[PDB]
Amino acid sequence: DMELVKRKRIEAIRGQILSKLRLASPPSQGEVPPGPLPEAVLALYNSTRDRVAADYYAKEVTRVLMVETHNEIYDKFKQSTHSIYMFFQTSELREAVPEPVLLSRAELRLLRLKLKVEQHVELYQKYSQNSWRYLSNRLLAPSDSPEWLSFDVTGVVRQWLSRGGEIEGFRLSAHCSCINGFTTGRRGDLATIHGMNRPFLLLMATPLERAQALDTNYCFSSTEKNCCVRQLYIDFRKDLGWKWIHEPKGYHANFCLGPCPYPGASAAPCCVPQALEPLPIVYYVGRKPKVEQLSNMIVRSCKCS
Amino acid sequence: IDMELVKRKRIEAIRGQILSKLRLASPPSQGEVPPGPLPEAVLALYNSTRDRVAGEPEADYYAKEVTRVLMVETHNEIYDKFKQSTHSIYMFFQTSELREAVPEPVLLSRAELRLLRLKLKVEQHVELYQKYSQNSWRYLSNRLLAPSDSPEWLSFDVTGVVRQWLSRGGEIEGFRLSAHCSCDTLQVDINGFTTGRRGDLATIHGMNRPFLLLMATPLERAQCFSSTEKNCCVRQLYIDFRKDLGWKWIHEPKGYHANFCLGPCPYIWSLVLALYNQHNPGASAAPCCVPQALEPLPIVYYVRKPKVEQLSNMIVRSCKCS
Amino acid sequence: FNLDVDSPAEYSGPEGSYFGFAVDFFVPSASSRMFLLVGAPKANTTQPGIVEGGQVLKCDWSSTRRCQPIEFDATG
Ligand SMILES: *[C@@H]1O[C@H](CO)[C@@H](O[C@@H]2O[C@H](CO)[C@@H](O[C@@H]3O[C@H](CO)[C@@H](O)[C@H](O[C@H]4O[C@H](CO)[C@@H](O)[C@H](O)[C@@H]4O)[C@@H]3O)[C@H](O)[C@H]2NC(C)=O)[C@H](O)[C@H]1NC(C)=O
Ligand SMILES: *[C@@H]1O[C@H](CO)[C@@H](O[C@@H]2O[C@H](CO)[C@@H](O[C@@H]3O[C@H](CO)[C@@H](O)[C@H](O)[C@@H]3O)[C@H](O)[C@H]2NC(C)=O)[C@H](O)[C@H]1NC(C)=O
Repeated sequence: DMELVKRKRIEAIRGQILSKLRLASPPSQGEVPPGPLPEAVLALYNSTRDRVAADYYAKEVTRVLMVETHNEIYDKFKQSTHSIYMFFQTSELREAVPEPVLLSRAELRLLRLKLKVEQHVELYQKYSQNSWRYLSNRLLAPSDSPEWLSFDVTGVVRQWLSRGGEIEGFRLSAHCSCINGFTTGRRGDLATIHGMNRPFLLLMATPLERAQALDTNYCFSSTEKNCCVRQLYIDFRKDLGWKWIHEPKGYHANFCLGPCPYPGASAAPCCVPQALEPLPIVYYVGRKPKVEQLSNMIVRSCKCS
Repeated sequence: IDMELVKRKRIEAIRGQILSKLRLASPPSQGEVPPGPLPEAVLALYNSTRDRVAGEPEADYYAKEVTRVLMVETHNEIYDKFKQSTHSIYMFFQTSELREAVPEPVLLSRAELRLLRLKLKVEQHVELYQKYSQNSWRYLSNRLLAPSDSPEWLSFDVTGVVRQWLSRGGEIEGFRLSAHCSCDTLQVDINGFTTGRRGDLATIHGMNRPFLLLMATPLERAQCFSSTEKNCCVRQLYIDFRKDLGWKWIHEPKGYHANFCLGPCPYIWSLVLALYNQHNPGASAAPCCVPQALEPLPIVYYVRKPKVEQLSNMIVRSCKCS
Repeated sequence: FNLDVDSPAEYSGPEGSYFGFAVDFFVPSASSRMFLLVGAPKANTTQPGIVEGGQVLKCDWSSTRRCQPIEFDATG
């Protein structure tokens, strides 16, 4: 009875992977290599498992390395010992991802060396080839081992594939208190420079072979036969008979009702809520009024899992 | 057929839910409560929790008592050292009322500092700081600003700051609001004192001032491991591709742990509505043992072009009833 | 002929402040560390109401290349 439970999920995984990969049957072609696979794709695979730091289909993951301290990266910057500059070529970006809509996730991953003390980092974007505009921020922790971080610059990469600008880049300086972050002038001490595994932009996009969970804004305007969030106004005096709660005297909790056909984990995929919202309440305790807020009461969206 | 009683299954699941989050068995007595008087001080608390359109665990399922504390005016301490300038904006609070709304520092769950914006048009960038050694300032968070033509209400999660302030008996605390520093001034209009508004209406011109919204656990509550039975706990299951699928077209990886959720989730069964945090924390009409957190899986397969792809939602970590 | 131009130490001060208008050394009591004294006569300071009073910065050589302002006068 315990081995019969496990066999049903496997056949749902089979139908899931083939639907996520948009495959009807596994392929069968000429075969390379009889030894260990080429390390160009093993570097991608070793970078995707490396976690330190709607759309159920698959995303094809590709990467692109940066430019050396050569190739005109030396005519403009170089000597701001408290900053690090990174540049890329658009002629190779719009080749891995042709259409900007195919781009799903584009996170910039680097390589840390320093393990002592803690420092504060600010990230910027290249504008007018001279001006830098703020992006994101992240504090760093003294990890005894070399650590691998990542910055989600998807919104930046998406706009760069629409432009014909064949030269772009990023900037990584330090905190400005109103110069910190980097204490060495080689620029190669805090991050890897002119060396292999140097900072690369990991991309996760949808192939052209593929392209070619709504909430109340769709579930209340249409009559769904599937897993849709249904409207439900709950009154305290009318549907509960509670006159001990002053505010509110009724709210929209709603619920999820609907089937979910073909997808895993559970023996039967259910119509469960995905997004919920808290509710503040006001009630008294003897003579003491307490304004409290309950967590997760209002059902906004619904998913199937 | 299904029927419309499903809505009533939710209502009776809400009934037992609210009582369990408040750690109550029956509604309290209201004959010891005076009918009629409702202070506008608690109406400002209720209005500020519903207001936030802007801004960015066993104990997290229960209720949190929401209280707020206004700041100290510029009429006593905020002018003695720096006052106000185009370079920074200072906000100050006490501690005799902070350690009064939340007596013990552990009770504090979330403490967001909320302000009041004025129309700012195109762009501004704001950096927030904390008072250290009563003289030094340390970075906190940053936020870009949007062209709101109307007054806007924000919030900053300074929970880690307030918790540290409740552990020390520091009789005076406060914050600082400067702007972005482009290195290698400040133009934000926040509700302030303006220093010069007088007359009869001046007293109300101290309202809407920056306040620290607090959400803590009352002291009256205090106080597969929670079950002796095999509850909706995630079970181990190792899946091999060559052994359980027979697929030799996938080189890497050669196996992973695709778990599953097994267990019932019922409600309103005979005999004290106590175990409500695992059986039905969603108060749904039909709770299911579904995964809550999932993890993607990278794969490597051939077709003359080797393609490295990553699947979304494959590894099941935890399981919930909702 | 023997000055090292391959790896010289680069010290910097506030921009627009004429950082480096006057330079000197610092050798205090006993066998201690040594410092660079750099003048920035157009530098804005924290002095109340004083615009571009100027300051003299104490920069450390030992490591890290960090400069620290010398408090000669804090008053307006
Ligand atoms: C990408 O990351 C993977 C890890 O995810 C990494 O794989 C590594 O491959 C090397 C092979 O070069 C592994 O080293 C071997 O480990 C096995 C046990 O797992 C040992 O049996 C092997 O023994 C060697 O030495 C023997 C001496 O008696 C020899 O007779 C024998 O032939 C072997 O040469 C050897 O130690 C290593 O374990 C894995 N890594 C992990 C974590 O297992 C791969 O190299 C990475 N690629 C890139 C491009 O980064
Ligand atoms: C030291 O601080 C003073 C201020 O205390 C700085 O003087 C300021 O200089 C800027 C320009 O450098 C002046 O702004 C200008 O205003 C005109 C409009 O009239 C505008 O068109 C210009 O583009 C520019 O923005 C500013 O008025 C002036 N402030 C004062 C009070 O005079 C000085 O630059 C600082 N120096 C250093 C080295 O930090």
